[PDB]
Amino acid sequence: PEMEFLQEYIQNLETELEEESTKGVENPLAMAAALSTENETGKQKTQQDILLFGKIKLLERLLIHGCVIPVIHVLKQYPKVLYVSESLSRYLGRVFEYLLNPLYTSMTSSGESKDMATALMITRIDNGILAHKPRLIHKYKTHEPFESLELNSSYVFYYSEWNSNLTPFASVNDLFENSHIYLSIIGPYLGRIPTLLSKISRIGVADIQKNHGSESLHVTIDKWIDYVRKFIFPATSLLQNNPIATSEVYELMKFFPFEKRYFIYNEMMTKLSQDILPLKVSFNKAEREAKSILKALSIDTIAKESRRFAKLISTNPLASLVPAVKQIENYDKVSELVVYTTKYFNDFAYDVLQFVLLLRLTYNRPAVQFDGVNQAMWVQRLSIFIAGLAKNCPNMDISNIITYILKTLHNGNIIAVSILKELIITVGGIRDLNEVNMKQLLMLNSGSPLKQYARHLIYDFRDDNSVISSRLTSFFTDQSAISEIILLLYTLNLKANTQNSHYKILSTRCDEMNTLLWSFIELIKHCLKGKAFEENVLPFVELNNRFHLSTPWTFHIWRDYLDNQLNSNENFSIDELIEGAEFSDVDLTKISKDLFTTFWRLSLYDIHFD
Amino acid sequence: TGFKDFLLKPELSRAIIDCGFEHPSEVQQHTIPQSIHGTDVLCQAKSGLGKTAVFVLSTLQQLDPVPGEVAVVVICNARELAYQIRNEYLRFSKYMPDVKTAVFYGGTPISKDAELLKNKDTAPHIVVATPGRLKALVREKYIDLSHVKNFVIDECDKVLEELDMRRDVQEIFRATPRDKQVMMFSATLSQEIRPICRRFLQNPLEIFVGLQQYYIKLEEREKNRKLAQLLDDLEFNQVIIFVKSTTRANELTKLLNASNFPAITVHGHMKQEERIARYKAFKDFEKRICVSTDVFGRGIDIERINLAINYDLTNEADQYLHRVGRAGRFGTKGLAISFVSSKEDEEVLAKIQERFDVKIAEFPEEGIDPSTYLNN
Amino acid sequence: EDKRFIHVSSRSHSRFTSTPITPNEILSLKFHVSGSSMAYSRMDGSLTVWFIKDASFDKSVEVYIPDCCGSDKLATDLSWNPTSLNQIAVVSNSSEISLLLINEKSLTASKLRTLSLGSKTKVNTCLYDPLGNWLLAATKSEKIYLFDVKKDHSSVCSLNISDISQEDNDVVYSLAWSNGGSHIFIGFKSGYLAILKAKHGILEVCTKIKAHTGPITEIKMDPWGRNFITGSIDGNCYVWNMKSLCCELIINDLNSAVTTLDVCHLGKILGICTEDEMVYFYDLNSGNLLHSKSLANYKTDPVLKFYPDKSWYIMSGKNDTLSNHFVKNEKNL
Repeated sequence: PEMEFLQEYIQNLETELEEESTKGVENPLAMAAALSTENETGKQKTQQDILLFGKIKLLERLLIHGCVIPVIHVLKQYPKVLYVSESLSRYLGRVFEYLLNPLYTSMTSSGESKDMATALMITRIDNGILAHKPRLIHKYKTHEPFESLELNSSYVFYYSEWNSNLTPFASVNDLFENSHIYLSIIGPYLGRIPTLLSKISRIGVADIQKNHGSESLHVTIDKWIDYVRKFIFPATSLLQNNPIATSEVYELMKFFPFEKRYFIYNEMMTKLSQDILPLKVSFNKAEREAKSILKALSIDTIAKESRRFAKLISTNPLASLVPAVKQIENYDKVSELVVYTTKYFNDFAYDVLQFVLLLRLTYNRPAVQFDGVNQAMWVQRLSIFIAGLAKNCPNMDISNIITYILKTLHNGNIIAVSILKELIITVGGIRDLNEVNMKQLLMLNSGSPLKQYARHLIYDFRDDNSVISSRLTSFFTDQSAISEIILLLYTLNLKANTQNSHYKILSTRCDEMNTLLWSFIELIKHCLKGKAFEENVLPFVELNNRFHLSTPWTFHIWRDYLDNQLNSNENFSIDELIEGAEFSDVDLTKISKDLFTTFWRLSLYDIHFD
Repeated sequence: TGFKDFLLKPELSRAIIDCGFEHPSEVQQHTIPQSIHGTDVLCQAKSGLGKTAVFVLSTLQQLDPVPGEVAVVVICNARELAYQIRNEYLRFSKYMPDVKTAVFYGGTPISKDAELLKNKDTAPHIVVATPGRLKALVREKYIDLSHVKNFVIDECDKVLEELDMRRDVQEIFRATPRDKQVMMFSATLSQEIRPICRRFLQNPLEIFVGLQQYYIKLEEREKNRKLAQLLDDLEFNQVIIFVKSTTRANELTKLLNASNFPAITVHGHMKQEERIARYKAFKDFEKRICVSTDVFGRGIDIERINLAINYDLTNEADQYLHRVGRAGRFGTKGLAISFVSSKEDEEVLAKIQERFDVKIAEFPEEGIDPSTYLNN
Repeated sequence: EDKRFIHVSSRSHSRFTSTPITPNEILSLKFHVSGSSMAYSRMDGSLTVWFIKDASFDKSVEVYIPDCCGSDKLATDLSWNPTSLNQIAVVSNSSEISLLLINEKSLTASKLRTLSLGSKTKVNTCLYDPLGNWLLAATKSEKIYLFDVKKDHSSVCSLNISDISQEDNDVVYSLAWSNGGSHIFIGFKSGYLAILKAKHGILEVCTKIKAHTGPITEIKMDPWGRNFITGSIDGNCYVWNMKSLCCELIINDLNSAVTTLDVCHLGKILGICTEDEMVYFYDLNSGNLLHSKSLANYKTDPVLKFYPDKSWYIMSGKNDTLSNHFVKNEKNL
């Protein structure tokens, strides 16, 4: 056709996508919208001769043979010549795969050098005379560029000198030069060539590992931080159902700082709509596919629907997670169905899920309600989702969520208290002693298997999830947060003695924060059992002097540690009784320190006996 | 915790936090802490307002555990409700390993239940039954009623009225000591049955008694196509579809099960054993879609429903308040959508806005906001 | 193409009015490359080797023997020897690697040897080389062994599993020899694909890639040596080529877990058997999801296996346990 006829077929096809991208029709081919039963109350054939015959067939038959210099000159003049045929992107990928395959087999050398020794065929043997015969193929020539193999014959391209115009290149300084030419034409269109997206990222992981050393790692990492942002990560969003080719891109992204991974993750959700078209159609194809699973999400079909759900969040989790979290802080009984799906995620999905959870915890909303008597209904529904990830799935690093807990407690924040509170009761099995029977209360002080029986009756599971509770404190002791939490819960409770909000509220708020500080101390003594305890927690010769948390709290952390040293040895016995310092709260001038100190030194393990 | 303010045993107040209750009803406010003291009670209240919660919490404080003797006797109306008393007696006593509770009803061999009571590993301190069955056990020396201290008669007006159900409740009262506590509760207590009922009691205590709504103004044949548009636009927890017939109600789920919306059917014209199990799985979150006739209009409390669509609109304003009283329970937001398809339909809403003072506004062509029924 | 019924004693068991369970279970099924033998194994039943000369199936019943591997233990898998036609390397559960011979003239089965390397906890995997010059017996618990066959069955070297991967106590579900006989492809529990070099007697790993996030159930190979196909407990069944070691096709038909994978000797149809008693067929050279057939199997666990010589279809899956053989299925409706 002409050029002013093709430019009005481009605008006719660009409007049709945007009309389906904003709202569009959605599934008219359903058996409810088609059939309506009640018992008692022209230009098409012209636009088929644009693809098959004309300029567009000329422009894609020049890429099959070798002629790249005219096609690059055309597709820089009119870039919207794509969105017309899907075959014009597969042939800019077959040219680029030739220029990179000598490069890719040099870095991953000794594997692929043995993989021409792996690529061998079975020999057809005979039963009667015990022969050993190879296979017989034939070599035919066709006009189709991609190689095939029939039952007995192979189909090779006829024009065997198609590649003599093109030249493969050196290590990295031409791949960063031949990609501004070729990969700026098919910008977000490498999702149709999913094998070429793996081979560029497998170069990038094998380039940092080869340049490991000690010196060239600051510039070699910042080199691929602009090559993943520009045209490797936008090519991933135009992928439909592809779990494996998405993890290869993340394997090169594990070598990045987590701060500049959240810049790429946030760029994809503001350049989504305000910018380039064919991923704007694909971000709206997943949001209407994520919402079609959260409506058909049931407890009987979850065997076949969780594998269908996790496959979608393995491919495009920037789109299928902001819907899926929006129905977590609104409706429960799907929070128990989302965390059963999370056993089938990949490691790319576990990083955006931590980014989406941090995206909702900091969004501008009233955290406290209109009066102040209740917080909100989402802040208690999000905290059973976060504490449900840390128990079931063991492959999810939640260290940025815990770093959110530490910093905001310095300000004074009701979300960080409510995430921390549900973490202790769910991951650990710590229950409060304020409903307890008197017979069970004496049974909880006798150090015995009866102590293990008294927690079995009060439903306090500590011997069951001892592995999962130690992993949770491992995230607290990595950032050295254990001595920071105890001083922050005590300070905020004591700071809440001057705030004037209500009269019955701060008689419950002071009581609830008091049994949170008791509940965190009891998690420390169960996990840090042995020589690891004294390194994290502060010694009380300085816990009472530097800070000033009062004398029942200082002894409460330390009584069980002085117990096991005093029954160890007689030479070990004399060591801890002299272990002491200044006492601010009590004067040992008129109280006899022999009888005063053995009050706090003794528990009820050795006063009573039955 | 409002139920620790009943000043109960610490063992009994543990599972109430695990039971989720926090606010006592007005029927529970007036008759439980006086039943702890040991005097008899006489109660009248509405159905489903916490009538069964009176006698479960009252008897677990009073019982002293004795190996192999019964201490609580409950007589009831049918075989179905006695299975519901058993499931609630164990729930408040999940943390008491010594107590046990079994259920007796008809259709079961009595001598096989005699092996249940003779073996001490299933010999309970609490026995619940219908008096149609509990009369049949004592007449062959199976159970002994000489160590019981609490007697419970639920639905006391509906049991004592029939003369065949009057004879079996009298012999158990003669087979037990009269130095005892007798508890009597029912839903409807008239002036005629209350001189009859006072024969068992000694000094008794007497007790006598938003939502966004929208309608679509459309013609007759667009609403089987508006069904698959209102489903794939709205983000719903669980949906209920109300059909005023049984012929259209079974054609719809065969249309919905092939449109990849799994659903169930519960209404009349079907077995009552199927009506319990199919309504149980809908509460068990087995499926999210159910269609029903006007049986499920009044009284059903399932809080996971927030979208109720009216396939065939009512003729009155006294049935419509019941169908949309299910969605948006206890301050939750919900939606009420009605299909206007007849001439008498527009007169129904014209009397609704003047009676209930509620403005059923017009459906906007752009659709509703997603943040007015989730966030707001 | 017509339905013809398989004539073992399993059809006589169900034809009688026998209530509880008529045969019991199927453990393994392997073919020799000659394509006339069979190793039809059971749990407490019989491991029945077969030799049918000319007819379809109605010529002769060869041998059923319960007391072949003893009378106390069971056999996990039966490896046939590519070199010797009369040799089948059966490995029992606890401590027996015995080597049996079959006789066609007599109604018996004799044993050549029973060799064992000590501290053998449980060997569950035995498979020869495609040319028949090695034997890698691999435990799912401690380590992997390596022997020979051409001189005798003598040990050479062994590798401990904890040097391959470093996460946790991993289980080896299935492993597969390369097609040249020079590499080992092994499938872990957490979705690791490790490639071991086994040239003659040295056992060293090359690289490990993350296939997916589940127990890799089966690994098969293409008779033209272009690609290899893996399975999963997810719905994924990728197709990895060998010259570049990347993915080409994706069979995303995620309706259940994957249990059994087979290819054809020409390399065209991929047969996937899931856990919802549904089987499929696909294409390798063509696009992603292009079925040729789907078949609903009944209530019990089926097995699927392809002949090495000509395309003939072995399924199981009758009312309790029986195999079905579909003759002349070049079109399959």
